[PDB]
This record gives sequence, structure tokens and C-alpha cells, in this order.
Amino acid sequence: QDFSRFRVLDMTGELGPYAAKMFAGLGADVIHVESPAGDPLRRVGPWFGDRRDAQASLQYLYYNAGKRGIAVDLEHEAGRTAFRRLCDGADLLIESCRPGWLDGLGLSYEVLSRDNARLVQTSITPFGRTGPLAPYPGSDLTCSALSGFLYLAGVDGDKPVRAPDNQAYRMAEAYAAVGSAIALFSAQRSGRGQVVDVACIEAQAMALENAAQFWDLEGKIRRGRGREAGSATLHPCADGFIALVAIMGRNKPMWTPFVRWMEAEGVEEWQVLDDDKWIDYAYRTSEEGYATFCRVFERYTRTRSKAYLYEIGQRFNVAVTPVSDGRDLLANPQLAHRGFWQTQFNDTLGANVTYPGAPYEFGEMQWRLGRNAPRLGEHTREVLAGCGYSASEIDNLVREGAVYAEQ
Amino acid sequence: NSVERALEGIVVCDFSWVGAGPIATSVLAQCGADVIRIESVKRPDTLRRGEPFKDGIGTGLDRSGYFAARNANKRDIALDMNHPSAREVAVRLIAKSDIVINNFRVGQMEKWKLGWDEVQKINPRAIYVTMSMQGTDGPHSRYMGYGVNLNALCGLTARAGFAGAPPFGTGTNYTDHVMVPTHTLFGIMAALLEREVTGRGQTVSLSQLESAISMTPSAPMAFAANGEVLGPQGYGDAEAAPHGVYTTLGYRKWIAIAVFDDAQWAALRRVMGNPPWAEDDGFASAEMRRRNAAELDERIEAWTATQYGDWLMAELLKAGVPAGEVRDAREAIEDEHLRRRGFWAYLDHPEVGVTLYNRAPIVFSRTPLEMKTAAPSIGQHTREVLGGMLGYSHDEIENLVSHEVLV
Repeated sequence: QDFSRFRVLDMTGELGPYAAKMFAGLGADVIHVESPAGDPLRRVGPWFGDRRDAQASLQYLYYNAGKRGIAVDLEHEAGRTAFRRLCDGADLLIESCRPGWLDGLGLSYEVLSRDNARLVQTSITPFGRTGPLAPYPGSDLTCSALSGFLYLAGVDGDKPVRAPDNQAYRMAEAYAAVGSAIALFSAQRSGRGQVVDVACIEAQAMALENAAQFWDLEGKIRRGRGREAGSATLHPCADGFIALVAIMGRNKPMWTPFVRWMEAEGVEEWQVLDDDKWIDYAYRTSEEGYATFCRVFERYTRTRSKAYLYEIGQRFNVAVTPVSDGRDLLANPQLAHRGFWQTQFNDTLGANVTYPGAPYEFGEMQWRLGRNAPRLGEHTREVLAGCGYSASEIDNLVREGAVYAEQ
Repeated sequence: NSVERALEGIVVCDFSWVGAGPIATSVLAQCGADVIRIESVKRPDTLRRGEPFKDGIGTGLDRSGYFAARNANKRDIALDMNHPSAREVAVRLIAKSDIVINNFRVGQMEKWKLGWDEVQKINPRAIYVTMSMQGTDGPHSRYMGYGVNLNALCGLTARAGFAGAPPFGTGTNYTDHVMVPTHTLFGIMAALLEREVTGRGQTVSLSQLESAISMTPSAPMAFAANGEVLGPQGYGDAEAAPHGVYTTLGYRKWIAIAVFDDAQWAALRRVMGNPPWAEDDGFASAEMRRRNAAELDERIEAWTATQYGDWLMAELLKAGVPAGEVRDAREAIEDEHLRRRGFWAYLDHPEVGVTLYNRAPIVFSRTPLEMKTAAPSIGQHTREVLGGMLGYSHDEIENLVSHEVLV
């Protein structure tokens, strides 16, 4: 019944959680496992209003919608026993623990899969479970730095800027969901799971575009796009910025519609653009070519809004888009037509929360947001009962601090 | 010598020919799937003519690392699909394929009588994958864009920049590289998992814009919740302090350092030699380090500028402080860690010799990814596939390719 037959344990924090969310979105039984200290993602913003409490992190609410929540202390012998029982009944464990931590607690993959040969265990870490960086801490910025990705977010000698929403983490998590699903598929057929090791530094090296090949093939170090006239360039307009791809390569058929747009709008000096010199990459990246392009085009763009340029540029069959802000996104009429934004009342917050919606559509499966993200230990009791614990054993575990159940 | 591959026996009919499609099928090919690219010699993949080229020599169609890095391990048959006899060949292939994926203009496969309706009858086990910029119906459904356009449209670019400055984005066509291919792959695997139960394939459809927003939730969620646009923050962070990019010795040399709690701040102070300035009350708490971030960054950079970044990175990591040099592509290629992990792979090619590729960012403990063959030339496997897999007679093959239905 969609993915309902798959049980996924999700022991993740600031790093990790989008991977189990993807399983939850197709209906899997996903259980978010926290320590009694709480998932650290609960303590990072942005925030719902002025609230700063454990349910107020918009990221927490988003990445952990569709999951139940339990709290287990794996530093406690009793907790490790409950965790082992949970794993005996799990198809998939996704976790972002420090390399070596679970092994050091006697919870290696071999232990976790002893009575569950099909178990898949996916580890999401900054650098991997192994190798010379595995002992050492990493964060979104420092993974981005070490992977090569961060360096590309600038030109010349300028310091680079960060991508938003911890893309080191998100890239690893997306590939970890893919690796998890591939190993799960393989386990369906072989009866044997395995370990799936996804490192942020490797996942981000997937996003170097062609920088690694520029070095291997030509001995060239590249940085970011943005200074090739009319080709992946950003331009100021009346109320923000737009992104333009009027030409790539020697593709004059891309450029001619752009010249027609400029002519039709009566842009001053549009004839400067009506010249085959713009078909040459070397001219487009020259200081005079880039400066002249910006001079002509931005005299026009500065007088017009994002929405106007999007409408009119696309009317002329040119690849122009707005540099959308959050208000633009919520107002986007295509996303409105598609029903993308999902709003779900949150009882803990006493308010509606709006979330991104489905990243894909299926002929037979249904994507869904799922339940509001759990409170700390919200489902500890009902999940342990599901694994065969009675009340008294569970009350033992709470009183000894091996698990935490909410009020 | 028994090698286990997670997607053994899976066959992919791959019409995709630029953008995210080929990146997704590259991963399938590393898992043991037989990915057969359909590529017409009249309509070659445009990346074949894109730099970088071996030694900067862009002759022919088999020298581009832009093309090559996305196409290892694939087979390639040259079919002219607007020739009538070519359809019958594709039909035989679809009859043997688990996955059909394409990028043709909306309605083209339907014009060839190769839409889902017809594919489901050719092979009810086939999974039929398509994608669009932002959906195939709705007010913006005919709009055009590339990865850089989607970075802008999805909200990423506006939040990738220094405060008060023009935004930058990632410097790349980022949405193409990880966001879209990982969601495509997860959808494919979900359909494959469901098919183990139902025995039926189904359609998988992706809006690239919606896949991108799904990994960049903060911009729209913060505006929806709070009615205020969430601005970009350069290379800072909302919680960590200090958190930034700092000069070290050498050309365009920077180190990323990110401190998340008082213990890591004490460690950074220790590595700095415990200078009295860092003992000021103005830096004693995360909250004060955030408040005084500008001064803090100036003082940190005055010290890092006197240091070798590799030595400083190592000392900080060994003190438990997240740190990483801001690496260029050469440094990533030469990294001890990525090389010990086996991320980089060199493959021999009949025209360009041994050149650099990489596996996808997944280390499977039992069914590891494989890197076997360099990117194919157009039609490299035409005769092999037609004769060995699709059952055409030697005579029929030479008839199909003498009449130049296939090359």
C-alpha cells in the first residue's frame, strides 16, 4: 500500500533528515529517533514568529513532517536494547552519527542486522565512515569549502558566498535517499542489506559542474559563472534581479530572439547587440564585451520589474527568470496552478504552517506531507508497545532514563 | 570471482540528452544497469561541443570532459527517430527496458506513438520518466530556462550573496546537478520497488522547479510564516559564531572556520595562542560573538592571514573545531581523502587517453559502484545492441544502417 510496508528508523539532526522525509512522503512508516536532549535541528532558525522553543524551527517542522518521534538514550544499556529491538523490525536505518560512535557502543551493523539480514543501514556524515578526514568534525560551510563547491560561488579574487539551506547536508541527504532505495531494492531481491555510506564532501563534489575536468584536461582553475556577457549573467532591475541565458556556445539562434526583444522594446543602443562578435565566447568574457553588454541591457532592466521582464522576455523566447524572493515564490502563479504549497494546521503552534510540496508525481503512488513533525518523545510509548514492551517495562525505561516519553 | 551489482539486469532506454537526465542515468549505470543512450548523429548532445576539451582541442565530438563526465559506463546507439524504421527499433528496445526516460519537446513521444499509453502496451513493466522546467500545464508551462535560471526562480540565488550586494548564486547550473537527478533517481527506485509487488510499471514525472524548492525551504517558509523576506547572509551563519571565510597565505587562499559552541570557541582561542583580545566579554557567549561578528571576523582574519591554511586546518580539526581550506578543483582532485575513498576514477578512452571521472557519492559495503568504461562515441554500440539484444539479423542490421536509419 504505497510504501507503508517499509519501516524506516531516522536518527538524524541538522544533517540527515531530508532522506527519511523522502520515504515518508511516499507513505513509509518513518520513526525519527532523538536523544533525550532533543534533535539539534530544533534549535536552529528561521523560526515561527518570535517563538524559539523546541517546536518553532521551520526546518525541524519541514524535514520531520511525516514522521513519528521517539527519544532513546543510547548511552544507556537499556536504550541500546530497545534500539536493537527496533532495528530487528526495520527495513532501513538512516543515521548521521559520528563515525565510530555506534560501533563503540556495541551497535555495529553486524550487531544491528544479526536477526534481520535484510537491514539497510545508511550513514550520512561530513566526510564518510572511513578515510583520513573521518575522525574530524565538519559543518555545512567547511564541507562546502573542502569539496570544491564553495570556491565556485565567486569570481576573480572575491571571497565566495554560501548557498542557503545547508546544501552540503541536502546534497548528501538526497544521495543517501537514493542509495538507501537502491540498497533496499537489492535487499528485496537478495535477502541481504548492507551499509550505505554517503559523505557530504563527495556529494558536493558532484556539483562542481565541469571544474574538475577543466583541471584534468586543460590545467585550468575555474570559479563561478556570471561574467560571460548574456550567458548565465544576473542583472539589476527595478525591484530586484533577473537571471539571463541569451546565448551559450556559438548558438546564434538563441541570441537572435534576444536582439529582437531589445529592438521591440526600443532599448537604447540595441544595434550594438546585433553583431556576430557576441557569438564568440572570447568576446563575451572580455572586459569590454561584458561591460558593454551590461551597459546596454541594464539601462533597460533597471526601469522594469522582475515580473515584467519575466513575462516579456519569455514572450520573446529568451531564457529569463526572476531572482525570486520568498514573497515572489508564494505569489508564483505556476506554483499556484500546480497546488505546490502545502498548508497544514499545527496544534503545537496553534497556527497553519505552509511548506514546499511534492518534488515529483507518479501514476500510481501519492506523495503526501504526512503528519506534523513530532514533539520530543511524542510516540515513544506507542512505538515501544509496538515492539512488544509492556507498560511496566516501558515505565522502567522512563524512570531509569533509558527513554523519554512526552507528558 | 562473483561481483554483486545492485541493479543487475536492469535495462534503461535513455533518450535523455542534456541536463539532469543523463546525470541520473550515469548513476544507474554505475549500479550495474545497462544504460543504452539513443543519440542521433544529426542531433548530437550539445555538451560534446562544450569545453573543457582534452588539451583545449575541441575537434570532433569525443573530446569534451563536460560531456564525458556524465556518460561513463553507458552504451550508445545512433537512431534517427524521425525516420519511420527507427520507431520499430525503439519499440524492440522499449520491450526489453525497465526504464524509459526522455527530454523531447512535449507531445513528441506522443507524435511518435511512444507516449505512456503506447509504452504501457509495449511493456507493462516499463517505468516511464519525464521532466519539465516547472510542469507541463499552467501559465508558465511553456517557459524556457537552464540550471542557473532555476537557481534564480526557486529562490536559491536571492539567498546566495552578501547582504546589500548583488546576489551571486552558486556560480553553476546547480539545480541540474544534484537536486533534479537525485529526485529523478528516487522516483525511479520507488517505482521499481512498487513494481516488485504489483508487477506493473508506472509514470514518474518531475517539475525541476519543485524539486529545487524542496531542498531550499527557508526562503518560502519564513515568508509564509512571518511575512518578511529572509535575506542572504554572505558566508555567515545565523547560529554559529565565528563562522566565515578568512585569508591564509598564498594566492586566493582562504580557510573556512565555523564555531558552534563555547567549547569550540575555547579551542579556537587555544589554537590562536589565547590572545587577550579574544577574552573580552564581547566574545564570551555565542550571542555576543554574533552581535560583535564584524570585529570578531577582522581579528580572526588578521591572524589567519599569517598562517598556512593546510597547517591551520589540521590543527583546528585536531582541536575539534570545524575547519576546511577553500579548495579549488585541483586541490579536490589531489585530496588525500577523496583519493583514499576511491571517489576519483581514471578511465582510458581511444581518443583522449586516460582522463578523470568520478563515481557517485555512495560507498556500498556489498554492491559497490563500478567505473568501467569511458563515455561512448555516437553509435559506438549500434551493431552490438541491434544484433545481440534486439535480435536483428546481420542482413537486417546492415540494411538499417546502409539506409542510415541507424549509424
